[PDB]
Amino acid sequence: PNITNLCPFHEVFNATTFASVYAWNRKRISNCVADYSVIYNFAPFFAFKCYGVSPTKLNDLCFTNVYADSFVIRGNEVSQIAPGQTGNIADYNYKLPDDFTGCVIAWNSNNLDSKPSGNYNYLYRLLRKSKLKPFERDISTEIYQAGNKPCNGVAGPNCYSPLQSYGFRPTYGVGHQPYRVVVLSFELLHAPATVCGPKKSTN
Amino acid sequence: QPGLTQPPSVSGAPGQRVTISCTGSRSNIGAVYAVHWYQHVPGAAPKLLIYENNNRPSGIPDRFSGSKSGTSASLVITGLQAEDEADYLCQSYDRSVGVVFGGGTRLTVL
Amino acid sequence: EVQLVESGAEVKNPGSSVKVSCKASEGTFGSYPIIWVRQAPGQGLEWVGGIIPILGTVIYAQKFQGRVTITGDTYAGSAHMELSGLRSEDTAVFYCARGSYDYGDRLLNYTYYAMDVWGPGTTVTVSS
Ligand SMILES: *[C@@H]1O[C@H](CO)[C@@H](O[C@@H]2O[C@H](CO)[C@@H](O)[C@H](O)[C@H]2NC(C)=O)[C@H](O)[C@H]1NC(C)=O
Ligand SMILES: *[C@@H]1O[C@H](CO)[C@@H](O)[C@H](O)[C@H]1NC(C)=O
Repeated sequence: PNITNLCPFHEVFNATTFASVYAWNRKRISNCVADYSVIYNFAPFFAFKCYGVSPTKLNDLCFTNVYADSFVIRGNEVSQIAPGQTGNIADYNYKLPDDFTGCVIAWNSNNLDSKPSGNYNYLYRLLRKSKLKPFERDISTEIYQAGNKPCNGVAGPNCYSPLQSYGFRPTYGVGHQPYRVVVLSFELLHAPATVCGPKKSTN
Repeated sequence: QPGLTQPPSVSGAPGQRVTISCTGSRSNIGAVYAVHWYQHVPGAAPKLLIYENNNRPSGIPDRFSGSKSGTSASLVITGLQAEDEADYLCQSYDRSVGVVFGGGTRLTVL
Repeated sequence: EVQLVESGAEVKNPGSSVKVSCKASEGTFGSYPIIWVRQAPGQGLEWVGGIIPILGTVIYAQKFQGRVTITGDTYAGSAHMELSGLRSEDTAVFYCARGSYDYGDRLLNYTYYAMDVWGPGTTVTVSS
């Protein structure tokens, strides 16, 4: 009745600065008690889609390791964060595996990530040579080469920085404002689980 | 216009399968290039119907279709209706000069 | 949804120039690049200009090469295009359209595939 390892989630959320999506973080959580109920005490969600495990029973269902990812993406691209869904932000920056498991929180932050002149502190990948194998990151910025001539180590005609910045401003309408997205990935194997819900007991 | 010539217009019987042509060179379509089918409302903004020579954009019910063959391509409507009375258009790239557009056929129904 | 607001009609004399915009809703072109096409009276269509606004790499049709220039903003972007030396054979309608693919595999190959959402077009007329 003395719940003590409330898994740290008030920090995976509310961090006040989500990193851009070209280079997403990856926080591994284990060895605590994860009462996901607190998650439902933020703003109404543009998307709460759970794919492997039914969402209401998130208390009692147990785990070995959980993985928390977070980034910021243009609104009408939220749907691209779902297994086997092609498109830019899902084939160049964050590729789910089509045997994925876990849930996908996605809420709105229009008040928190715009400036009257316009933010540019979120850059996403726009060019590469081929798509990504699932669950992989490429923070590197090699000046992309398009034409038959080399770029000589810098940008040039038909050789441009693969990263490109968002423009976030308060005047932008719904569907092009920054939605903050977080993805919880699950997995089960032969290891000390120790990831279960809080016992409902009586003193 | 070194464009994509096709016959000017075809009258419309009600509710059938009608085909429309788009003929060009091998040097501007045949080599690797793709054709593209637009629907145009006279006086308004046109609409896409077919891209990548074969695929079918969402929001378009299966009435429309089309394909390519050798040195030409074509489009087809099943179940003709009066709302389809409009301009039709086919476009592609051009090794010769950038992008090339066809005449547009004024599909009419009587 | 995406809407492409654009200015009203233009009336002027031979040899002059006209500048018209392609006002886009909610302002973020967001790497969706813009194609500028003419509607000749009683005739088909002719592509004129093409601009990928974030990268800023711009191409023009050989017929009007050096006769027309295009610019764009892409953040509350309202990409502008102006045609110079208007004459009798230039009175037409102006359309601007997107490409809807916005990533490198086919956006530097841009002018191949498609143009998704178009605009009402604006009439430009020579005086004669
Ligand atoms: C546009 O795409 C085409 C093909 O989709 C590119 O043309 C060929 O690309 C292959 C790729 O390996 C090359 O081996 C060929 O030499 C290219 N040319 C031809 C005639 O086949 C073309 O490079 C692309 N354009 C840009 C600007 O990247
Ligand atoms: C985030 O944490 C700070 C510090 O406690 C708090 O002031 C703020 O209210 C939290 N965010 C929300 C949405 O409650």
